[PDB]
Amino acid sequence: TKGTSSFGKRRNKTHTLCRRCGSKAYHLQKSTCGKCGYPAKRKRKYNWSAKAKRRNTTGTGRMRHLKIVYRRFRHGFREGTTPKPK
Amino acid sequence: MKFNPFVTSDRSKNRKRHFNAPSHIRRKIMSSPLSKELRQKYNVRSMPIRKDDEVQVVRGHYKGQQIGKVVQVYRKKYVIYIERVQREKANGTTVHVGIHPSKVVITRLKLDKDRKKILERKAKSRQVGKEKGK
Amino acid sequence: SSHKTFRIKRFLAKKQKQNRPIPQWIRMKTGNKIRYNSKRRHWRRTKLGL
Amino acid sequence: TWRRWHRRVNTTQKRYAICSALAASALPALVMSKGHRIEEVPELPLVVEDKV
Amino acid sequence: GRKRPVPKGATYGKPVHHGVNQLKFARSLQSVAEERAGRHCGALRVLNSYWVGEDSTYKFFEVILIDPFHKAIRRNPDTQWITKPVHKHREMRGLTSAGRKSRGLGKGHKFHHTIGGSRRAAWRRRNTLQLHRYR
Amino acid sequence: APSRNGMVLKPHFHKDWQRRVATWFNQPARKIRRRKARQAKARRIAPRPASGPIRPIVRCPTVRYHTKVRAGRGFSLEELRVAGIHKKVARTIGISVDPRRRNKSTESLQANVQRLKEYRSKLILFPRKPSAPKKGDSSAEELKLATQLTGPVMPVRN
Amino acid sequence: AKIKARDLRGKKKEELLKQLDDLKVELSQLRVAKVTGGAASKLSKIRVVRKSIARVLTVINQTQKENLRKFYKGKKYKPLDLRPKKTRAMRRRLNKHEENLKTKKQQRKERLYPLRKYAVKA
RNA sequence: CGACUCUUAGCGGUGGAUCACUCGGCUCGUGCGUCGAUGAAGAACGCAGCUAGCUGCGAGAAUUAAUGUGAAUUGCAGGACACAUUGAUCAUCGACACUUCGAACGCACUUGCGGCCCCGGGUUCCUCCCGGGGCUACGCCUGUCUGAGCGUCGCU
RNA sequence: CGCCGCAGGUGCAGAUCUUGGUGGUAGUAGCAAAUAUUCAAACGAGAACUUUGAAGGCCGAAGUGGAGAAGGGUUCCAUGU
RNA sequence: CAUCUAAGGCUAAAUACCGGCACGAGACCGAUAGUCAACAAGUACCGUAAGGGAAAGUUGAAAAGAACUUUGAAGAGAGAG
RNA sequence: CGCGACCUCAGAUCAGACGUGGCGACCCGCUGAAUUUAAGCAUAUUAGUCAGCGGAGGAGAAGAAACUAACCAGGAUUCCCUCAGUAACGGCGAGUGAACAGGGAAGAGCCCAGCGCCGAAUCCCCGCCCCGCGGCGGGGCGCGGGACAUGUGGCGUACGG
Ligand SMILES: [Mg+2]
Ligand SMILES: [Mg+2]
Ligand SMILES: [Mg+2]
Ligand SMILES: [Mg+2]
Ligand SMILES: [Mg+2]
Ligand SMILES: [Mg+2]
Ligand SMILES: [Mg+2]
Ligand SMILES: [Mg+2]
Ligand SMILES: [Mg+2]
Ligand SMILES: [Mg+2]
Ligand SMILES: [Mg+2]
Ligand SMILES: [Mg+2]
Ligand SMILES: [Mg+2]
Ligand SMILES: [Mg+2]
Ligand SMILES: [Mg+2]
Ligand SMILES: [Mg+2]
Ligand SMILES: [Mg+2]
Ligand SMILES: [Mg+2]
Ligand SMILES: [Mg+2]
Ligand SMILES: [Mg+2]
Ligand SMILES: [Mg+2]
Ligand SMILES: [Mg+2]
Ligand SMILES: [Mg+2]
Ligand SMILES: [Mg+2]
Ligand SMILES: [Mg+2]
Ligand SMILES: [Mg+2]
Ligand SMILES: [Mg+2]
Ligand SMILES: [Mg+2]
Ligand SMILES: [Mg+2]
Ligand SMILES: [Mg+2]
Ligand SMILES: [Mg+2]
Ligand SMILES: [Mg+2]
Ligand SMILES: [Mg+2]
Ligand SMILES: [Mg+2]
Ligand SMILES: [Mg+2]
Ligand SMILES: [Zn+2]
Repeated sequence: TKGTSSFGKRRNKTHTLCRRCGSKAYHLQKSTCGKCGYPAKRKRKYNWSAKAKRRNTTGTGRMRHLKIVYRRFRHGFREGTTPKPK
Repeated sequence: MKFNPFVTSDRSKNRKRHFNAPSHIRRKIMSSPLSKELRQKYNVRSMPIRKDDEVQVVRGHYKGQQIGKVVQVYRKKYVIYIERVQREKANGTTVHVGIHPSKVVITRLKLDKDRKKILERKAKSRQVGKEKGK
Repeated sequence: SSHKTFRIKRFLAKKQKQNRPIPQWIRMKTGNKIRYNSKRRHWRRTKLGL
Repeated sequence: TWRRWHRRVNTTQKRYAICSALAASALPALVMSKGHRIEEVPELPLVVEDKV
Repeated sequence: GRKRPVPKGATYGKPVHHGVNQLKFARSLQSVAEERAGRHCGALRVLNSYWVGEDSTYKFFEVILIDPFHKAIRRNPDTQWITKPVHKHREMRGLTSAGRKSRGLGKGHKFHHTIGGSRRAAWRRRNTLQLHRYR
Repeated sequence: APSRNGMVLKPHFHKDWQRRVATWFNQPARKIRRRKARQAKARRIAPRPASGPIRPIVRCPTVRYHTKVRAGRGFSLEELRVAGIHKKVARTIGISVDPRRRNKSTESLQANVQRLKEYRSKLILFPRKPSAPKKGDSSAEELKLATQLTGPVMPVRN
Repeated sequence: AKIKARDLRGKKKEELLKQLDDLKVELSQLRVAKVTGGAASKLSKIRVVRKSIARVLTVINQTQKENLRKFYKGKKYKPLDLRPKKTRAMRRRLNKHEENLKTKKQQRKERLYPLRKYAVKA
């Protein structure tokens, strides 16, 4: 029966964690993430969902490299030099 | 009034800088005036508060001429703790009462190499200022 | 189930370590504003994502 | 943001208002009615030397 | 020409858009050939191309590519322009000779659609409501 | 629905105009930025005219404006040839050159070359080597008489 | 009783590794005391020893890196981590030499018709 | 007489309106206008003496170094720290370091399995076992080497 | 905050209006599927419900038994509240 | 008769900027408002998934956050401070 | 009946480089509706717009006439004012709709192929030596390799040479 009886039979997972983007949208049977499209080189992203775009845009994560790039830009990306020793 | 276009007069911004100030500029914020004798001995008016210098409270409940030595500079609460400025709580112990450094005057300076250097620098800039405005 | 992968077990390990009360000394910190762990999870009440 | 915040006034009307404002600043009744405490001012069209 | 990619020729809409056959791509076959050469060799820059043959079902074009990082190119002026970052993938932006022919660029009464740089540049300038400070 | 007398109005507001509305709140800032760029450019070309090269005398095309005279793009090659200025040296000494404009009348040609002669007479030429003057100009004429001109060079009047 | 990188830099590689090894042994004993009760003194020494391990390793890595930079100084090809790390785009730029070399035609134009300094009288 | 019920008021509750406050937004303007195979964005997992979250960081893990500053940090504890045989904290940040996925790169993954060259150990150098290190993706340019062709030829 | 001007996101009983709170209903419906509990003692402030012992019963091996797959993810196990 | 010389190429300035870095300002809003988010907010939670998405500010100048006595098993009270 | 030269191809974990992916407010190239309006509706309108795909930079694109004009002629592009709700398009209905001249902001011009002359005058790579590290360059040397006469470089481009 379509209601409570059929709810007991759901025990096989369709989706799983995705090694890219870490979301539980990795369709096991299709081997494709429904949020990022992992086997594709390009990230899945659509302009009809601005709310979804800002959930996973740049700046919502850590920006381990970009925050150092912003710091280094203020001094012209200098390398090979040190402050004058005391 | 203020003419620098890169300095803000916004109240919300100014309070944000004050309450989120790093510790190394909280030291400058927590400055106290020197006594009249000290302002005569060195050509400086104020000085950042120090752990071991002696001050007297001029405002509040603990007003008086008692020269109490500072025992703590608690920069997070923007207060300092003084020797005899303390209160007896319920259980029987005594605890220090935080006092803002702007409400005390430093009677004796805890002097060392760094304090002398800052005192000379402040006095020199003041003498440059008076010789410009003369 | 008893049969599990290493990635799933590592995921459950983090959730186990994360599901614990806040320390008592946190309440005494300056400007705490934290009363209790708002992210506490019970196995029967709220199920994990996976 | 396109609320039409600004208005344009005719140059002749703007010059008119300056003439009226200057003329009123020479009548002690009008300046006193603004509340400017001109009681010991030696002369309401107060002119001082160029040294100032 | 370009057959519209709709299932079973069904273009759900008004009859003016029911066309499936007899439709034409906005860009020439030479521009398509340059695009496929540039996309395959993403490390090279398309310069131009020319016609070398055709039959009923195929057209053949030869595309001139330049390695922007070869020393013979970078040490030579009058060709250093191709090495600049603003010149990567000209064929995907219609900046080659073949690609540009489809944009309606030109001087005079026949090319008013692209005054401003492009069709979209003209369309914006004409459909933008200049709401001044003093109206 | 129309009501009594009035105009038949056709407002062009059927096309989602609110996404493309150009406000002008940056107009005073743009005037300041343009003005500062003019002052910086004038300082960069220190004794040269601030407006730029001298432009020729030009008659407006159509029958509505042919009674009016304005400033063109540059002096024609025919003007430079009969005024004795090389077309590659004119641009270095502050003379605009328009190679694609031709002369149809000797009246306009003679008026423009007389303009070029007057400019060449008014021109102070600093020597390329300040210590060694070759053929530029007398030291007296450039010691203090050399000042930055403002406005158009010999403005075109009617 | 602490360890300073200022006086560590005179030490050779052999005794630097010995000092690192003693710190690692000390930290392993401090972890033993942590799980077997220990004391507040030994618990607070865990961070001090960990910082000392980081200090010794930093001096070791800096000395080796600055020796390799001296070694590859003036050679045609360097390891990628020894090359500059300006920006990916900035590394693709034409160098200062080929941004400044000009054609013989351009050189002849400037030799013959150079921009002059002039003023116009009113 | 009380109970009950209704009205009004005092007091007490329930509730969080109002007002006052505001380290937040929104809007406008300005100067810049900088990511990535030298491994980005993003994700995962870890890192504190007592630490779950936020924050910060990467096995050197709530940070190393350097420079500026100049006596703290602090919830508790511990311990430094002559502040001149150099210095707590904070800030800056140019040295060093930077786990696993990810364009993601040996092959593959809801698992796991290789190959090549070196080094160390059991071996007591020959190749088996163990550990370590460096390599091993696709396309493409210039050059190199090795080649294929009853392709066009020359000598034979 | 008053007065002279200026500018509005400027006045609520309704919209099966939005959000929050609270009543009567109302100590009301109800806590009735699968036969069933009782005695004594212990701990304990407190026992119809915990534990132990004694009875009387039920599942009756296609079990209310002993183990697994999927799924859950620490629910496992001691101690304490 | 007039005008230009296509089917090759480069080029700064004036121009654009609801993403980013760093600032300044406002006749704007003032916690049901203003961004969804003034707070551990794209968080808690929901859905297999694409995706959906909150509520939640205020002791006091200073914790000086009620020592101690007393009833109760405690919650909770009466004094005191 | 093998050895060479060239041509066209192939392999390599060959030596040295380069591309991928992200953000995407602004910009460029395509693809591209319908709700809506027409008081119905099919052309039309919405709209070359939403959604979709690709490609960049601090700006992008455009750009130095196969131009405008018809005048006593102007003179690259881009932006602003105006032309102008106009000329024109349109079940000539609803509706849509530029350009020139004029005034300003800015203003800057140029390079090849081809025709020709010049003993390939040209370029890349690899070593050795010296001067320097800063976006890896200079100077010299090599009967050192390769590219190139199926055309490199200098002069020279309609303003003529
Ligand atoms: Mg169904
Ligand atoms: Mg299935
Ligand atoms: Mg359940
Ligand atoms: Mg239609
Ligand atoms: Mg040439
Ligand atoms: Mg009452
Ligand atoms: Mg009440
Ligand atoms: Mg340090
Ligand atoms: Mg398997
Ligand atoms: Mg053969
Ligand atoms: Mg209202
Ligand atoms: Mg109301
Ligand atoms: Mg109401
Ligand atoms: Mg009403
Ligand atoms: Mg009942
Ligand atoms: Mg019952
Ligand atoms: Mg039975
Ligand atoms: Mg069973
Ligand atoms: Mg149990
Ligand atoms: Mg809100
Ligand atoms: Mg309120
Ligand atoms: Mg209770
Ligand atoms: Mg290789
Ligand atoms: Mg209709
Ligand atoms: Mg209708
Ligand atoms: Mg209809
Ligand atoms: Mg779109
Ligand atoms: Mg790309
Ligand atoms: Mg460009
Ligand atoms: Mg162009
Ligand atoms: Mg031309
Ligand atoms: Mg009109
Ligand atoms: Mg249209
Ligand atoms: Mg101008
Ligand atoms: Mg030639
Ligand atoms: Zn995914």
